[PDB]
Amino acid sequence: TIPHLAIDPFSLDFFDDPYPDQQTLRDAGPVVYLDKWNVYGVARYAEVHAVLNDPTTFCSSRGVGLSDFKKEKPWRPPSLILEADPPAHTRPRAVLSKVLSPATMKTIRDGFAAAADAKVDELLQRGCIDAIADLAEAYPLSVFPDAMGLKQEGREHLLPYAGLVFNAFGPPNELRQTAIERSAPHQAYVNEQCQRPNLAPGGFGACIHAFTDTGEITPDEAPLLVRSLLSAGLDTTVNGIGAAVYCLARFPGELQRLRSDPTLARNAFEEAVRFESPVQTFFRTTTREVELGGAVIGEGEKVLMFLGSANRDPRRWSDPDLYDITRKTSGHVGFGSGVHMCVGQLVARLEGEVMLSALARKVAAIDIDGPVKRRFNNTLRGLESLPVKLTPA
Ligand code: HEM
Ligand SMILES: CC(C)c1ccc(C(=O)O)cc1
Ligand SMILES: [Cl-]
Repeated sequence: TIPHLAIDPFSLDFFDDPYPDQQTLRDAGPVVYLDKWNVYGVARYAEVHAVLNDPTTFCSSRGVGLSDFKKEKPWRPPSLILEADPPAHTRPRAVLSKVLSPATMKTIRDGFAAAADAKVDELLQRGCIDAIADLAEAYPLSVFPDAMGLKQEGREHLLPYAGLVFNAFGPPNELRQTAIERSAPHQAYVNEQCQRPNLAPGGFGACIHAFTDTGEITPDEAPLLVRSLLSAGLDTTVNGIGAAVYCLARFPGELQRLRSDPTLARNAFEEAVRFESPVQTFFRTTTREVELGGAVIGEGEKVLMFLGSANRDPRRWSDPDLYDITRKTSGHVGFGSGVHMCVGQLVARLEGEVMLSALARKVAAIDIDGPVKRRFNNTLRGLESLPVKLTPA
């Protein structure tokens, strides 16, 4: 009853152009079986959303990568939030929610905005730039490590560690095994910075440690929660901002609408997250035999959710393949959905908003003027290089 497909969603062919294969996956049925990796797949919005919103049946504690923690050793100690189920999930989630709250956003907004304005001003002096290295990477590197309260030394390890984390959610292909074999220095750096004495007062890291006396988390849990922000908090935003700039470069009409109303910046970033979905795929593991879209899935089975596909499903979205900065984006799953829905989403949106605001007010045109190069990662979608010419407004 379940169709079997030979599509490898972790192949370079797929990463290069995933959209046709995603339609094939959606149109094959609500649930498919991927023979390449012996996992179930769901690529339609309705089933992805259903799976995300049933954490009892579709759990995270057995890993959200291909590997089943009940069968294999996790490459690093499990995340206390991403790779936990309720009730263990609930208090660490509450702490990170309070750390990355509205009040915190109010304390960092002016600084994030100033840095975004300054970066765009710098880039306009250069005119011809790489929108990845010089903007999508450079801007979050100029604000997030500082907001964490990291020392200056060693920050070159942050993006490699993130690449490793997102590759490690994948199957044991070359991308994954190469990342892990090179991992030791990046892990050593990240783990050390997670300790209380290495995190500057007033930062996100110190704030997590400060919550260790409320009864929500203990002191021994705090380093792993800092590790969650150092895993998830930088490379995601790099690919989100890169997505938005790439979208504005490819859809000049939308850049012109954004210029005419810079208060569209937050939605323009949100629509970039829907349209490119920086985080493409994640797994769950079934805790029982379950019926999903008329198909029966056995206990202890890995289920691959195609978030990018769900965000392009014409069953849910009108003109899904258009970038539309006045689209009603609510309901997209680019930040997940349900109890694990991105706890850093206010930081992500703040970065994206103030950068797109700066572009809207300072830039008249973004023209690609060189070869675009894609970055291949088992979980992350984005570019390696995006040469553009920026015309000042
Ligand atoms: C555009 C940028 C981002 C995207 C697309 C993104 C995407 C996601 C998604 C899809 C999930 C759900 C995972 C799941 O259901 O298993 C998630 C969770 C999470 N994200 Fe984000 N994220 C972004 C930025 C950030 C930032 C900036 C931070 C931290 C400062 C962050 C920290 C986390 C953490 C800690 C979780 C786990 C939450 C939980 O399990 O309850 N993310 N993110
Ligand atoms: C979903 C993605 C952004 C993510 C990656 C790692 C962690 C963690 O290490 O807890 C959390 C979320
Ligand atoms: Cl680690």
